[PDB]
Amino acid sequence: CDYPDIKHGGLYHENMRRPYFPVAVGKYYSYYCDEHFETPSGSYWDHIHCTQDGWSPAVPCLRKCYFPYLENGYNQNHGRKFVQGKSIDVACHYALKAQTVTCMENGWSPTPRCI
Amino acid sequence: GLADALTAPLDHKDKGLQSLTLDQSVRKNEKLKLAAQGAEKTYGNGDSLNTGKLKNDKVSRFDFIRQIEVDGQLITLESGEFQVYKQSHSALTAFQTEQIQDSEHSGKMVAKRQFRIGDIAGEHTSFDKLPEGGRATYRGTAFGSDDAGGKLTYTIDFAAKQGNGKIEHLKSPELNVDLAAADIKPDGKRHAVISGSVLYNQAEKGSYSLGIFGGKAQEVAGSAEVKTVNIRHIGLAAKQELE
Repeated sequence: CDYPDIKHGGLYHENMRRPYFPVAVGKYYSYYCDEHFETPSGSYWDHIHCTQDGWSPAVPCLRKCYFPYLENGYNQNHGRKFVQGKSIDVACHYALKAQTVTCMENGWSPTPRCI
Repeated sequence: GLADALTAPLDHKDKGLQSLTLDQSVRKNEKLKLAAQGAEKTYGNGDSLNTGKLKNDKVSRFDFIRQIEVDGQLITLESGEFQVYKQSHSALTAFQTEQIQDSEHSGKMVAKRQFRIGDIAGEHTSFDKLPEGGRATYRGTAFGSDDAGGKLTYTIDFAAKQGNGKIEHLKSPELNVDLAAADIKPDGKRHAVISGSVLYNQAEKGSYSLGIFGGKAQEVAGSAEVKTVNIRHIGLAAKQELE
């Protein structure tokens, strides 16, 4: 495994470790995820492992989307935290060209808003 | 001098290390609230931390809160205890998580204990300016979750440019490992570093990294990540006796 490129995060003590890549299988290092990102463990940091099939997890950092307050809609999901890939409906008081919103790598798509 | 370091500013008669830049302790756009002994300050990615006020060769403790500004509102992401071990030419920080943000609701905190090593800074020793022969032996402290009684012993052979150490007296047996022989390499800035494997029972359980500090490589500081039957992080700090 060569030095891990980690989208939306990175390895800890990067510069102490960098000089020793590529590394052998069985190796694993503590890494962190960027703001609006979390590891599959739920934390913003976990450990990445060097496996026959490359680095694992394959997606070390995932976007979390926070469900915003709906000015003119029902706020049952207000403050709720969702992981990259989920879709939801907006029970608007108003509306969304339009109605379902998904947590994308760049955030909510489309923007969850009534009117 | 807890409530000092947070309020008092760096004047420099203070014993070193005097300053410590917070990079891995605080994310880009996040805030780290430290408090202790009637004092309180906020940081601060890149912000400095007055360590000259803290005691040497000991762990300084502070209360902490990790937040993030979401729509003109600060949201707590984690809270617990912030630890700081200072030496003369080096120092490092650790985080003892006591509570983390709920996985479902942002505004609900959950009790979760996690320990990790943050920053590892100081007066980096130039790889190109390391001694040329001889062996320096470093004695110091190894600290993990709920345990700062660990003993660190590390030897460096400047001729072979290799290092090897040992961890002892940690309440958790699985943490008293050996720091296998590792090669000293130059940093991206040409700072002397050392990374190798960690062993328990003649068995690879993880890795460790050390930075060499002081113009005469008087100290070594870093961390170890050990696989146990329950992965644990260990803070490492050792120094070679003064002349």
